[PDB]
Amino acid sequence: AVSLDRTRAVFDGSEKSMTLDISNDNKQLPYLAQAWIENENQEKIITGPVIATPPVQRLEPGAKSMVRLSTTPDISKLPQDRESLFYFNLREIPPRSEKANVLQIALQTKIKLFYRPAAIKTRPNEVWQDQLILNKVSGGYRIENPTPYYVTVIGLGGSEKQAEEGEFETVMLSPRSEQTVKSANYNTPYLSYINDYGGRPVLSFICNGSRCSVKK
Amino acid sequence: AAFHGEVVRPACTLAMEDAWQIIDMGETPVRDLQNGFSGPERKFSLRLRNCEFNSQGGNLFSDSRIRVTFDGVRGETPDKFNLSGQAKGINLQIADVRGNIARAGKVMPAIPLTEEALDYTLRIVRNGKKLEAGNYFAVLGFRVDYE
Ligand SMILES: O=C(O)[C@H](Cc1ccccc1)n1c(SO)c(C2CC2)c(Cc2cccc3ccccc23)cc1=O
Ligand SMILES: [Co+2]
Repeated sequence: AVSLDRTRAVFDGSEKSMTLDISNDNKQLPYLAQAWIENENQEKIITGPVIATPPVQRLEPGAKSMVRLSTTPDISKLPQDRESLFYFNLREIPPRSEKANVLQIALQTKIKLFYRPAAIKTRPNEVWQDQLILNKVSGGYRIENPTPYYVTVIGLGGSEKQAEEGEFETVMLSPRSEQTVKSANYNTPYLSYINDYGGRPVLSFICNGSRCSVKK
Repeated sequence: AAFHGEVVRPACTLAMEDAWQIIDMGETPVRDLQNGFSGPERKFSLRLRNCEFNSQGGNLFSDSRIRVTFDGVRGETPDKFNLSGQAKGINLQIADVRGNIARAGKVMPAIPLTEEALDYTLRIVRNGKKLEAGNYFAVLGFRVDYE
């Protein structure tokens, strides 16, 4: 019943808070919306350095509301030259029916929450994902992410269509890291990633021997 | 419009046929259970709306852009969920459209779909304890993790 207005959140570290809109899309019955944050290991945090308020709220049928994300003074202990990962969680509590022999389903939405320090603040539509490097290795590619940001890779194929629709196990690269993925060899690799807005652009790569970088 | 403010993919809202998001499981299936079978199957459909779930070549679930998990208290075995209420001797089992059985807290495998809908099938099973009919039930979490 209860829904969230985005599939990832970016927290701009130049500010102290932001809000996410939520909705009870069920027009018949009230639902409760519980909110909380988890760290990079999906372990629940409560006192900081990011908090979600209110932790619980009743949404009347069809009601629209918000959840606010705020930082605490301990946010300054996070690195200021790369993103830190959190997860934002929105779990509903459906109205209890006292109906005999029923299974009731309660949706939980869990999205990535990227804390993005002021020193790496981005402009609308800025692309850093074109800095990815692909290295051919046995059975696949070692992908390098030299950037300060998390990068979520959702496709890799020999054409734009294969990047968009081919079978590929999503992988997310931490800032300044590398990860090997299983893959066939592609003469001109195309790679798809998910951007801040939930869109899925495709990048075209050219290879020199085993190393591949985005077509200039 | 060439010029406009930021527009983002919303998270999916879950919709069921029943306003309470409940599936009626039926009377405790004692006679089936004693014969050594599971009780009758009950289908339920979770429609995932507002998130442009389908794309030209696939959809968020099949392509692993979302990952889904059934959350609950595990029953007698990994393949089973515990039930609350007065009944005894029973657990719940959930399966996807290819017969993959959900395990509490374990992500469901990504498969191609057969509808904006995810379709599951539940059934009541034995849990090893003495069967005692009565009412039962459970609240299960359906957790959608966004890539
Ligand atoms: O006991 C219950 O079944 C209900 C659940 C419920 C409530 C509204 C719509 C659908 C389901 N419940 C619930 S759900 O167990 C709670 C929240 C879990 C704590 C509260 C307390 C509560 C409700 C709404 C807003 C609140 C704000 C601050 C503190 C408590 C709040 C009162 C409460 O009655
Ligand atoms: Co536009």
